[PDB]
Amino acid sequence: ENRLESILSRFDADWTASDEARREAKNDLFFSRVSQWDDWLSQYTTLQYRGQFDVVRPVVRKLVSEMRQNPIDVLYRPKDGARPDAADVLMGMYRTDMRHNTAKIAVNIAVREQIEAGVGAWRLVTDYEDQSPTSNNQVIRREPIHSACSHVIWDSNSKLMDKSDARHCTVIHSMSQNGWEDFAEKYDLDADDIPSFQNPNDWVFPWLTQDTIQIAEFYEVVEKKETAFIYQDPVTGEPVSYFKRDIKDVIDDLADSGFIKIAERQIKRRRVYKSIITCTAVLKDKQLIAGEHIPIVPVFGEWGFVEDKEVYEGVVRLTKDGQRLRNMIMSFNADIVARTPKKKPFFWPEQIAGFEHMYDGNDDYPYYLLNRTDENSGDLPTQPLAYYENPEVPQANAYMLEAATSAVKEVATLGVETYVFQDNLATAMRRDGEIYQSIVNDIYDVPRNVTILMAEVVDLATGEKQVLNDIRGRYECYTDVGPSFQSMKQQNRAEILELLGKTPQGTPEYQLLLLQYFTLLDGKGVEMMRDYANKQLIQMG
Amino acid sequence: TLAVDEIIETISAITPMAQKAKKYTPPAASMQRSSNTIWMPVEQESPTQEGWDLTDKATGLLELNVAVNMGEPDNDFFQLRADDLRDETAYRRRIQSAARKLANNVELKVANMAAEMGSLVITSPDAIGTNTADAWNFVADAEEIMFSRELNRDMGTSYFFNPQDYKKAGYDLTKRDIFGRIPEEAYRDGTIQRQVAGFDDVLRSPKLPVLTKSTATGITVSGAQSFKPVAWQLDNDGNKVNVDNRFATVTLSATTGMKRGDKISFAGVKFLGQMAKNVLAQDATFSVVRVVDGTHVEITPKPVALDDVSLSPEQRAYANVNTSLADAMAVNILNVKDARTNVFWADDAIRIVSQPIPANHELFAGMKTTSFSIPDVGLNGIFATQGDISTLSGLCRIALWYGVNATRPEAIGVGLPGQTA
Repeated sequence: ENRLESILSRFDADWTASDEARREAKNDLFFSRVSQWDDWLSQYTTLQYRGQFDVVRPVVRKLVSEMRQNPIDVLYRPKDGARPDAADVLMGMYRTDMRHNTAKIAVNIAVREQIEAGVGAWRLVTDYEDQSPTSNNQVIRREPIHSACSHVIWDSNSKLMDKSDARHCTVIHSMSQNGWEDFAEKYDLDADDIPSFQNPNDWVFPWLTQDTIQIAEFYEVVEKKETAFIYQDPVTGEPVSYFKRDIKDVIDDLADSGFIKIAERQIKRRRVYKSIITCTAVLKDKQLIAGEHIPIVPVFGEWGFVEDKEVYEGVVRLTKDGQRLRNMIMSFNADIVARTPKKKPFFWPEQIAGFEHMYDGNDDYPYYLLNRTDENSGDLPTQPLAYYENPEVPQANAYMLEAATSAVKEVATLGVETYVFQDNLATAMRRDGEIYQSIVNDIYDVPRNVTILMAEVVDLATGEKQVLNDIRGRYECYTDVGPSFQSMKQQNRAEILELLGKTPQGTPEYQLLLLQYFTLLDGKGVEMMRDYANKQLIQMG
Repeated sequence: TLAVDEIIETISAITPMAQKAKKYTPPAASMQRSSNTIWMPVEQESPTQEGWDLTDKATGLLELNVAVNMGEPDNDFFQLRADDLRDETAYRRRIQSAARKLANNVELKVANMAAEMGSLVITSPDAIGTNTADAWNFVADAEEIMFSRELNRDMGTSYFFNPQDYKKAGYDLTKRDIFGRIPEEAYRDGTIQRQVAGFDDVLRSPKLPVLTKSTATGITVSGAQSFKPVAWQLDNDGNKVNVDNRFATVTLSATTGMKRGDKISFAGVKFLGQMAKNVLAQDATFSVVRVVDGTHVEITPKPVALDDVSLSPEQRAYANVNTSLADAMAVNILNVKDARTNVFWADDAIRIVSQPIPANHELFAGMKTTSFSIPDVGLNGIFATQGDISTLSGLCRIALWYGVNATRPEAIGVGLPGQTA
């Protein structure tokens, strides 16, 4: 019955369900980032030679560079039957608050983890900004998740690559002592009560230890029918707003402004609640957060289910055996080169007694002298001089090093090209667009376009807080994948250039060239050129 | 042989006492050149005189103090070797179990210090399962003895049961022939209530000690003695050195059978009201903290007498007992049977003074040292590793430095049921 008990039951079920895949992914990360000698006893006792001759890393680097040269980002397009510019405001907001360095860094981190381990992720959080807000004194930012394979535990009963059907998800935060102090200060926790949680990392292969602090955030989704109010907009049309969104703040301020309630309908929607949890207690219970979806976006490589067991893979899992074999063979051969007697003659001491300074290595004599006689045996027995055999790399070592390297090269071919990985990243970006649209409709001031201008219908309560009013005509645009532009001006420039590429040299070519000059940056010369283009475009009507 | 490395967990320990006890971390350089001790003043008490003519009768000022120090580090020094393969996963298992055992040790010494420096003693002549609602009676007796003495309980109060008596209290609740909300909770879960008889935090602790009976008997105060509230005194060189206020050394006829933790009471002396100095009807209880010599002991409530004529008025302002010792008073021993303890305290009485071990310095090269946060208890130690190629081995050491201090022993108590015969 305990809320803590239910949260821990769900978390433990998911943690035990995702055990093999997390271990393999952590193995891939450690193999491809720290070292390929995944061992502790041999390299800490009876120290031998352990080289590291990589053949997999250049492959990983090439894949990362290929996925870096082709950026992908959300692109909102109007729905069918909606106004042709229904996605302009949403696209502008998205390009405003996703142009920052943190968004690009989060996407790059997720992509690299997708290539190496098999899964990555990022998060979409909301903050309050006064200096440069995207809207409503609020900003939406994208934050990275490092080692998502072990730090993000998903609902076990999800069979979708983008995890849209996850009813809950737990994210484990490991932070320094100062990080914990700042986390508690920001979240109104008790900084003196040091928290604990199931440690995600493993820090095996000692690497000293991991002085950290673990807490968890548990997001859950509740889909239910809740009350909505149908009003009569004093300007025009009938707007629909949710009862919970205006429950107390402006439930009478709408009537004061002039809205008259017409009907009351019950509409089914999703809500997301975050809980800060530790292994023994709950800290924040069900803090409602903006949006209809869990704000965590996962990115996958080769993903599937074998027998109700999720399996994901990158490019490193199948090269490990061959790479380890190549490293071992090269270490053995290096041992052979070092600890081996080299080619020198075999003598009896009586053969060179008294002539030892000739064979030391100097070149001061024209020949080598040998003894001929023994007083008891008469003469030195005849036998051709023997020399210690030269060191040799065995045919086994040579053949197997070549075969191991060839096998690694054969298996480290992602595709023929990273098309499938970029398509999985496109799926992740479509989920990102959906989540961002929901959070925008929740916290941002979205104006409506009327064909009679953009109208913002808002009001402020008695506590000086402004309550945003979003009508139910919100999902007017869907999500596609497009090039990553830093601003709507850049997007329009790209569109104009693309159209000009296919337009032949008629009159629309002149039209589009003048448009390109209109939508350019400003200096002095480019200023005069853009002013001339404006004059021409205005004068031709 | 086939083998799997899933651990079969066998221990689940819990730390309420060291979680509730506040952690104090004074500045390290000051402790280093002050010998790891620091003094705190004690809330001031004023004397009062009524009359019109008060010539020459002006008092002085007296403000007492107590000292908090630390002990010696507790370690997990274990050597690393080759041995077998699973040594390297038993390595991480050993680190985790070491941190867990260190937390347990902090708890054990917190509970033992509370149970051995707790001045207030609430005895019962029978067990807790005998009469109805007598677990509530026991908790209420604790609360009432804290209330009558006018002790400070602003930051909170706590009452820890041992599991046997907790189960007996729950049994008392569930045998009630009526189910409301408290009996239903005590039935479905074992919990009696989170707050009982006034205390705002009632728990159970599995690490509470057992206070063995003291065979001492026929012991009387030897010589009339008077103990005076002082703030400092001169050493042989004339330097004024500070005096800790929670300790009095008394001379008895013979200290045969007593030991640190014994609860005694002098025949005739009664508690006071501290602030109002009204005589209570409850006998004053003391706890011995050290047996020095064969005829002396150290008891933690310093018995400042109200009727002591040799005290200055400002010193009498600190009186907590109505009568001094009288060379013949019997020394009754309160603990007469072996019994597991229930322990209550005002939440600010026990603290844990913590200091760092700067082994991360440059002066320690060759060894690798990190900080080591312990969960449960809010403490920090160091984890140090040193590899020795000479035997081609290595050493690992987890060191935690702290000290448990009872600043107000008069606020810590103990509950002893079944003290018959």
